[PDB]
Amino acid sequence: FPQLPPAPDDYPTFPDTSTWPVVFPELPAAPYGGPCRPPQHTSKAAAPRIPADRLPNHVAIVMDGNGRWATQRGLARTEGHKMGEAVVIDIACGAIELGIKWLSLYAFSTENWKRSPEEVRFLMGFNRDVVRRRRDTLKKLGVRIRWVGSRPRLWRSVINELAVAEEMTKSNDVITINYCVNYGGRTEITEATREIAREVAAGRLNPERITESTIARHLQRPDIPDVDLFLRTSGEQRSSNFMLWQAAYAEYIFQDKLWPDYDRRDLWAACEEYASRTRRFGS
Amino acid sequence: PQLPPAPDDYPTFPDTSTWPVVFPELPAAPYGGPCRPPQHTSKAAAPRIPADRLPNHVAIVMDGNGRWATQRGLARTEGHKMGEAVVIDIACGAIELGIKWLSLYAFSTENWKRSPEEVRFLMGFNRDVVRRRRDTLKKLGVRIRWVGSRPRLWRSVINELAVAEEMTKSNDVITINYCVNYGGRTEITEATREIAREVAAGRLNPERITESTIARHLQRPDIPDVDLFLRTSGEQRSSNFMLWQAAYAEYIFQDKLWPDYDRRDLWAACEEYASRTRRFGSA
Ligand SMILES: C=C(C)CCOP(=O)(O)OP(=O)(O)O
Ligand SMILES: [Cl-]
Repeated sequence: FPQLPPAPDDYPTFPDTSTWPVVFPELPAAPYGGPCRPPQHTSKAAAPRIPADRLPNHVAIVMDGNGRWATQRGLARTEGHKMGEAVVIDIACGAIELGIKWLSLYAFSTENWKRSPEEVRFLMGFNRDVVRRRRDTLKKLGVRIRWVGSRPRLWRSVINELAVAEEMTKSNDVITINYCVNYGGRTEITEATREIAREVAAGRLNPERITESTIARHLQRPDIPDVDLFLRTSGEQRSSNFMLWQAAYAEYIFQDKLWPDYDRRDLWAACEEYASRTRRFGS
Repeated sequence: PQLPPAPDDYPTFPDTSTWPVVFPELPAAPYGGPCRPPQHTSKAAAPRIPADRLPNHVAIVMDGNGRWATQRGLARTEGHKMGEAVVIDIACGAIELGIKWLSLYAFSTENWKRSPEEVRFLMGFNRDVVRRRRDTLKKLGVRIRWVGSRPRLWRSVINELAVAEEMTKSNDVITINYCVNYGGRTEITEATREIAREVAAGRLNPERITESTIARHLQRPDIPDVDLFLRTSGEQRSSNFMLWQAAYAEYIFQDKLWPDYDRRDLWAACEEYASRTRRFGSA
């Protein structure tokens, strides 16, 4: 009954946004290893008690509003993105405290190449750096993290940092984070169709035996479960090609606040709302 | 691009004092062809929304029929009976507003999980509705056709729609995708299968499959992207509807139950759409 209890009062907190990048606190040693308890929120709030059967198994988040948050303050959009890093880690910590098993984060879409070259170059380098900067912490929290996305145009440096993070965390099981970079739902489905086509060309698949499960089995990360709860910040109400196959049956909750203002309490509030609702027939 | 407001003398719809709802006889157009649709009972006129802010394609999940009836001490089938006039009313309103494409979720692949008594009713009802209404739909310049999956669907339903399709194939006021036994994943799977057969026959190189290849092999490849995705009853799910096509759609979730719905609600949803900013990855 799956939440971590309220942390010890003196347990380290996160995030302190008075420095950039944010300092992830040193955590107390654990007597016999295993994953470390994540730092509690600055507010010292505790995760709501929700039965495991009523939790969303898989939460997907479109982390929207970074640039707007910056423009609103008369700053360059890339400054908003910088604040979003601490929020990603805060949300990871809060997902663990709540007992969420799967988290997918929309870091960069196949359509975001439409943004300015300066912004694209920044996001590519930033995602590379964030992964290197945070994967040791993620590992110690028992996070299993890996890349989900498409190869063309994506900086090899980003793929490489996530590949190391993936190898480092492949045996972890507290939570899995799908770090989606150069991700597009239609493209991922297209890539599965291509893999299916190759299998058929090789004679290893009869076209007449292709089902929905065949597609699922040939997606890039076939272990990703259906999305239960699809969250988006900034007041936008669209899925924007995120987890397209996997979120076919997801419930959507749209939260108005901008990603840099978001925190784990906001994740919990959406999960509570999801959990509280009478589950309708056929769901 | 709206029709100008109808004269106060022009016939109205729906008149719910009998069942099924009788569609009124209309006067003749100026040389031309399609009849001007009957105005709403309230005689309300469509809002003036410019072409560049209007949705080209609206998708509607018609939800809440059964709960409407339950609420009133009525068998669920009575709610479906009341929703039938609402479909026509929304068709009339779509034409008034200038919507070019309308997709309606008449029956999902998940709906096989309902009671056999309800499934048998819904099959026979859709059969009869298409038969009863296609002549009117033709006169209004509606191009209507079936979108969906063949296995399990009653042959009579497919046939009535095939007849409606042939009768209205040269109409161009509005296109209605009447989606029966439809599932987004299933539709994509069916495309993948078509592609797999071509690969098996030596006619397609797997390495040449692109997103466009999938689009070209969907059942109805002419259906454009969904701009506005609407669902009634307050439920915030796409439920596998127009899955490929709605990847970048705007979502509007309205609380109204479908038998209570009318064209003014469609227009209100379109006004909300008209001042949302779409980015498609940009900015
Ligand atoms: C996590 C975010 C917000 C980046 C995804 O951009 P999108 O392409 O998915 O979003 P829109 O352009 O439709 O606003
Ligand atoms: Cl329940």
